[PDB]
Amino acid sequence: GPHMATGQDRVVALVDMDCFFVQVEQRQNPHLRNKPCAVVQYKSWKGGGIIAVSYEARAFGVTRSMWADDAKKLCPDLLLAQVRESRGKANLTKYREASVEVMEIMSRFAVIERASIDEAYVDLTSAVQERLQKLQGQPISADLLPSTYIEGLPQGPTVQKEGMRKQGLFQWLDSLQIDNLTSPDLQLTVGAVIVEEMRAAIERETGFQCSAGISHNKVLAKLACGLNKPNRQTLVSHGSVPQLFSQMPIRKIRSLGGKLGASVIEILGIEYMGELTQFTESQLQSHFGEKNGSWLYAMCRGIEHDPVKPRQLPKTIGCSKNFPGKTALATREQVQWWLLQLAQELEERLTKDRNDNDRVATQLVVSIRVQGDKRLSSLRRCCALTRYDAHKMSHDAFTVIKNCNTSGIQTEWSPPLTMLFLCATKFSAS
DNA sequence: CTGATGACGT
DNA sequence: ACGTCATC
Ligand SMILES: Nc1nc2c(ncn2[C@H]2C[C@H](O)[C@@H](COP(=O)(O)NP(=O)(O)OP(=O)(O)O)O2)c(=O)[nH]1
Ligand SMILES: [Mg+2]
Ligand SMILES: [Mg+2]
Repeated sequence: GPHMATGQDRVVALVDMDCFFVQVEQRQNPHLRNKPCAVVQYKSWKGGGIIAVSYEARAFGVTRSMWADDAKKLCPDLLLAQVRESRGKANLTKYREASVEVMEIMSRFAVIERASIDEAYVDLTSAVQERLQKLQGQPISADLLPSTYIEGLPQGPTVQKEGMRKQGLFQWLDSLQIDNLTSPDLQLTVGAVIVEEMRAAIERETGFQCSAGISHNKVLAKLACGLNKPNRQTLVSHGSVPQLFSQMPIRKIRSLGGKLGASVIEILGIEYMGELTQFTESQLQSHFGEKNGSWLYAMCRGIEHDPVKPRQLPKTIGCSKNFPGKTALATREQVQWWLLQLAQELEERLTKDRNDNDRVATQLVVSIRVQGDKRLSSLRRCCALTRYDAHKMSHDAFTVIKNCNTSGIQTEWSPPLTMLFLCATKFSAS
């Protein structure tokens, strides 16, 4: 009771851009605004692979990982923007630069951890303490929270979603003001106020909309964010967790969407995150290991300690291209030409990285997939990255993987390559 | 027919 | 160092 930690020590947000690559293209081309729209890579094969979908288009059933030709069957009026292609491959530069615009705005409010091209965690604990003292015991107006949902409310003794959002918010606030909630609840609420301000700054200064989750840790904040997309933010309190997790499929929690989550379901014979509370920490550790068992024991109670890392920039700079089926690379000259294309993009991005960020990569990682191998990576090899030179980098990459070629002929490559990947890593101050 | 990231185990 | 998982 009195000594049991509840994981309510921090206020953490996760801000994620709505259909990000789509918004980037809609900003640039107003003809695409407020329309069923998707972003695709390439065009010749099946119209290209969709990687981002506007909410108007999702209503037609259009999704990520769908071929545009198939999407067009669901949504005949679907508008498409294609990712820039340079040196024969997809080039994501425009989106990476748009990301930087957003991350820089977020960094004005608090320490952020860049978690992907379009989202970042924010530790608002300090900022919340600051705002609380400034407030002097003022109540918090619903007006300060115009886009916030409180997960789990309204409850207890209007048929439109905004009415529901407001009713839940009023119940939450009415309980704060009357002292029926906790200090952590107040801290989350102020966190949500700050997140409203951050999301407003982002939209004013970039044109992009985002959603956000506000809770006590990264996992709950990430889960909260997805609850009311697009263009809304969600507060998940410690108190909301039991009901939230009681029907929450295990795969929905970050990190349990793959093999581990499937083993939890199969071994334990359960379906929902809440059902995990019925196992001792030792039981969970027995099945899933010491680290995972401890994590699961705490997580199913809404508790998680992973810190928001102070990291605004990516740790790695990489590029890759797949060569599936017939297109797989079967000659040495082919392998070298494509390694050069990758190396040149890499050099451009690295040179720019060095000027912007005062650091240099010191390691080059080379990864390939061989034809007939199910694995994402067949082989990974590294060498020193001592110079930002595309020809040297491509030559070095070839040197590290050339032993893989089992073909007898000098000029031929077997088994054929279905993937090439170059990644610059191990950055040092410059 | 995708192109990335970051984390962890050994 | 190298392989694998997770996310999308
Ligand atoms: N190259 C590549 N880019 C991708 C892929 N998947 C996603 N992206 C890119 C395109 C995405 O726009 C972006 C951000 O990823 P999310 O946040 O996961 N999806 P979004 O922001 O689109 O919608 P939502 O409102 O649902 O958050 O990353 C992929 O498989 N390949
Ligand atoms: Mg997003
Ligand atoms: Mg995202």
